[PDB]
Amino acid sequence: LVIPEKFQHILRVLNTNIDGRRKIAFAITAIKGVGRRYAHVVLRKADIDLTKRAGELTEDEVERVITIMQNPRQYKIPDWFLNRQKDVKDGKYSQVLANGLDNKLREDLERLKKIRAHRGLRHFWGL
Amino acid sequence: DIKLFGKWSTDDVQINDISLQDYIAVKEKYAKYLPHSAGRYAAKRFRKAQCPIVERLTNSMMMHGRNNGKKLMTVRIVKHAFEIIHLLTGENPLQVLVNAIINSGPREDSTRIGRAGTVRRQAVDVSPLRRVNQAIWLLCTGAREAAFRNIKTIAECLADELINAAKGSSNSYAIKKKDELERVAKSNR
Amino acid sequence: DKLNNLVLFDKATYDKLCKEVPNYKLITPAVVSERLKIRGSLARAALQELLSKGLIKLVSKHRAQVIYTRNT
Amino acid sequence: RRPEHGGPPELFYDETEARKYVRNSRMIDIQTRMAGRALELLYLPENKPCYLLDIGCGTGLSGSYLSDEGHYWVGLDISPAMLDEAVDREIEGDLLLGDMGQGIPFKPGTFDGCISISAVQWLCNANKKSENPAKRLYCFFASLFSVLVRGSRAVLQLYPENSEQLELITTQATKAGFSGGMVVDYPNSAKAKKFYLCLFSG
Amino acid sequence: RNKKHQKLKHQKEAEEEELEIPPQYQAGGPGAEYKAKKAKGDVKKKGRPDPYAYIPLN
Amino acid sequence: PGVTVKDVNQQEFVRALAAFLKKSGKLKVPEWVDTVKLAKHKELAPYDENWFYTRAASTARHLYLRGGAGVGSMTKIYGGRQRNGVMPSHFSRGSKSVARRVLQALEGLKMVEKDQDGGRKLTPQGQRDLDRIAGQVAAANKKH
Amino acid sequence: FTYRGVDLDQLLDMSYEQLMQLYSARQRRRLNRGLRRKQHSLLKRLRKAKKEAPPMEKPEVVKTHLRDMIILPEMVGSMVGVYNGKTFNQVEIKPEMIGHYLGEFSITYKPVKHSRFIPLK
Amino acid sequence: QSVQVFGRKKTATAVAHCKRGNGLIKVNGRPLEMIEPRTLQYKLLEPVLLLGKERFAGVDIRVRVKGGGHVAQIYAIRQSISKALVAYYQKYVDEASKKEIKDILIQYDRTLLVADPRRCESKKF
Amino acid sequence: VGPRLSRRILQQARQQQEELEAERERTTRLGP
RNA sequence: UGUCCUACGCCGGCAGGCGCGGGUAACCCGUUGAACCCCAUUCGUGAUGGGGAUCGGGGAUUGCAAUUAUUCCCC
Ligand SMILES: Nc1ncnc2c1ncn2[C@@H]1O[C@H](CSCC[C@H](N)C(=O)O)[C@@H](O)[C@H]1O
Repeated sequence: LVIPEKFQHILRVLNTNIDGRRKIAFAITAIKGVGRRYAHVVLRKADIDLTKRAGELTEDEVERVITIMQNPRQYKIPDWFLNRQKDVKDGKYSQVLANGLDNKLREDLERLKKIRAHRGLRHFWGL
Repeated sequence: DIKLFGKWSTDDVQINDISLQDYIAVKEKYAKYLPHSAGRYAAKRFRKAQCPIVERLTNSMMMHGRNNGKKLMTVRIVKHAFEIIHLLTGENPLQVLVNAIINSGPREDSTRIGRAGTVRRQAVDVSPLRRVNQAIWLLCTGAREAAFRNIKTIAECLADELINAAKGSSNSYAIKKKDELERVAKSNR
Repeated sequence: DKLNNLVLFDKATYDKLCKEVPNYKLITPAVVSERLKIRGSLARAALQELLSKGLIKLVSKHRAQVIYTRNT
Repeated sequence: RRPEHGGPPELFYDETEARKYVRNSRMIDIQTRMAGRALELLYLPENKPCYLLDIGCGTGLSGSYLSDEGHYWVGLDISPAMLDEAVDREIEGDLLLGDMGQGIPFKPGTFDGCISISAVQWLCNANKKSENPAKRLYCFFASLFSVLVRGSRAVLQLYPENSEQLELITTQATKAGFSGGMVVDYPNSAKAKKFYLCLFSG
Repeated sequence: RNKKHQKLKHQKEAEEEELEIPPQYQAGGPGAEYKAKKAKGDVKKKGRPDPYAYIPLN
Repeated sequence: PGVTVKDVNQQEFVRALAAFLKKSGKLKVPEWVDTVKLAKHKELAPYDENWFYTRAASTARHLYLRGGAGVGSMTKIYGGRQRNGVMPSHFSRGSKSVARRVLQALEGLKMVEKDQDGGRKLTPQGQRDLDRIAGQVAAANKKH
Repeated sequence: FTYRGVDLDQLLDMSYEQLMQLYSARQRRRLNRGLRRKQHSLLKRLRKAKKEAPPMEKPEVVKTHLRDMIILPEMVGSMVGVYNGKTFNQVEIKPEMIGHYLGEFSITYKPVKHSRFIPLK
Repeated sequence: QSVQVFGRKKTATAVAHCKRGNGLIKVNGRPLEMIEPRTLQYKLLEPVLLLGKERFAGVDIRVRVKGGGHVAQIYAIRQSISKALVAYYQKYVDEASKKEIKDILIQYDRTLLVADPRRCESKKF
Repeated sequence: VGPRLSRRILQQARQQQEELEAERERTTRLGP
């Protein structure tokens, strides 16, 4: 059809720019920490048509998608589907997306450095 | 009546070049339903001149690696290209292909010769069989290099190349290659 | 340079396609895509949309190539 | 097999070939690398902005290298399309659409150095009937010898297809007044077989 | 078989240069130490710089 | 005189049979019908969210054509080509759980029954139901 | 400090059989296959070395070749020097060293730490 | 009265049984407008489109096909069908009719009654 | 034809003839 | 080719576990239901749904032993 009057070309989701001129199942994939498969399941759990474009979602569907994103386990998303299943410091099934992934990688490498294992010393000798 | 693809008549097809009449085989003995025959057409010299020319084009679309052996893909491409040609110009695509081959064949080429350090070009004439061969090869190369990275299907670019080569316009890749080959051969008499 | 084909129809583009597409003597998603600056999915969907109104004649359909023509 | 065997250099390097040339990542890397060795092999006055002549500039790849080093230059090319895309790359040095074999049109003793990257192997093949390989090479070398400030070296990177090619080039250079030799950097190495005819004019 | 090909290709290069030389005198006026025995290639040395080949022109 | 399944276009047969099984509504759809890839060589989930109906229809058709097949035969049948990274591709079977669940759901429909010589096969209810829907498809296609 | 939401004290109280439920899959497989005589011997040796240690500073050095030893929660605070093929390297046993083998903390290899002709005539 | 012939390509072998009938033509229990590749569909109907449906109006043929690939199976199907028709009009119908049939089958496509003697080459040590 | 192809063809023809010719509890008690 | 090849049933989403059978073999895997290919859907010239490397976490399997990732699965 034609353009609606409320088409948003760029979305601001989890401090990430989302190109609205894309399919929703791949515009969500454009967020770090979300791939194609996880975006597909989070949009199917929200009961949202995948033929429908991302840039003209209303605010309610965007907020419901986000609430499923930071809360997967509350919406029957399986335990084995997540990024960090058994976190080493506090074991809980979680899904870090925007800044949590970069941070948690940083203290992962920092924990590897601080114990002077082979992997941390090798990776920080690599640069 | 035998018609290609259940639609395409071969009775009104005529060849306007007397050189290529015995080497373009589209007539009542060579009229076939499909460009797929799987015949032993290269086991003896000059045998491939009796091949239907649509089958020669189909065999020459199976190029560049990934497309080797995919003949059903190429007969699909040929069928869609023939439909696009008919729905564009309103005239039978067999005559369009025959005219494109006739206007696409180089009539005069060059040969690299040398004795020691002195490498030159000698102008020679081109046999009708090699005329047909380079015409088919340049048409396939023109279509393939034409699309390759755009929204245009291989069938649409192939149809456009046969249409513009039958017209003899300079926009075709095959016509430009024939023109530069004949220009070099004319400058190397 | 970089193509900037549109993803949903603007008003002027929709009007000019609805008054220009059913007479091209060649209707195919690629050609309407390249002459209307439309991404191929939107051009495709517009083509079965125009077929739904009976303004467009299908002559063959394939998974790789579907081709149309004018009515008369 | 070889770009040179295709035919006339201008007809070979058309708009299509020019587009593919700048799109080729290897072209960019190998040409800048060869121009680096070229500027090093020719012993240009150290810490001195030089005035070189690009005998085969093409896309201005070797030319852009000289611009970065601060050495002003003048380009020469038979391909119009390649010179168009070279000026689209906005190179600092001037350009000139001319033939090497015909002759370089500059005052005897003007250029302190000359950069030629993959362009002299095209002069050993007569693409036309009037074209004479020996004469074309000799005339070019004689013009270069004069144009080059007597003493300055003219590095000439070439890609020989046989010994006859190299033989012709060397004889037509030594008899034109060009002295020096040829530095084949990494001779055993095949991917690094780089033949540079170092030719000083004095 | 390709080894003999390459080797005497280089030999024909050398012979054609050595036969260029006498008419060059009349009408007018290479990696040997860098060869590796164990392998085909080009090995660096410490006393001499990176591999090269100088064939002077007369 | 009755038109047989083998006399009907197979893809339209599968589409109409999936529509019929969705219309009946007696299929036991598992909870994880949304969150599963159909085999390890897949990359994304199927876009057709009613994939269980189509897979059950295809399974019923296959057991009509060649009975005595078990779970492993179904994993062989819907197996495909796994692209192994920068390694050469290979052949990988389908997921066993999806085959077992479609077989048990079709068995719970009384559509499919076990046999003494092996796995599953058709019921006479299954045979005459497929014949009836094949007659419907042949009427909708051949008579038009 | 906490490990999988579990602190060190009840980690020391935590039983051997369900200690595997917080460890990783390789870890759980190894503990299912059981520690052999050498590992139990070094366990006894570490416990003995922690026994007569004076209660203000760390115990003495225990040297071993057991690179496939896993750090167990009871070892936290031991002074272990493990072999790398040539020499022994001494390491602390920190609480966050729990999931890693001993052989990771003595690297067996050293890192790799690796003029143009111009013609004058 | 009935006959049984075979046709073949590289490794695809088809066996055709020919009996009196009304014009029902079957391969593996399926019609010839149902055998999997439609792109080579006219390769299946070539004896039908040349010889006419009136000459097929009084015959039933059933073909069992095994081996090869899709294209080779189609070629075996058409070879077996043409050989079955030739055999029927040789054994139980007059000789001259078989003569014009066998003729027109030859000058259209010579492989319709003789197998192609091409197969994959072996590799030696 | 050759051995393997003819063997497959013979088996196909035999099976086809059998399935054209084609178109209970075993007798545990011997007496009628 | 096979006394490690495997049919079948159950559990798990997947690697994979449990049980019960056949095969020392044109008998069982196996009417070797292979991949390209064919049909239909989505994608639209964009280093992008092309391309997959290198990395973080978790599960499983073979072994006395997997750490410098044996291998496999998922994100
Ligand atoms: N006779 C001749 N006169 C002028 N230019 C010539 C020539 N023969 C060949 N050339 C030039 O040789 C070039 C080959 S490519 C040279 C460009 C160089 N490799 C770089 O990118 O830095 C072409 O651009 C062509 O124009």
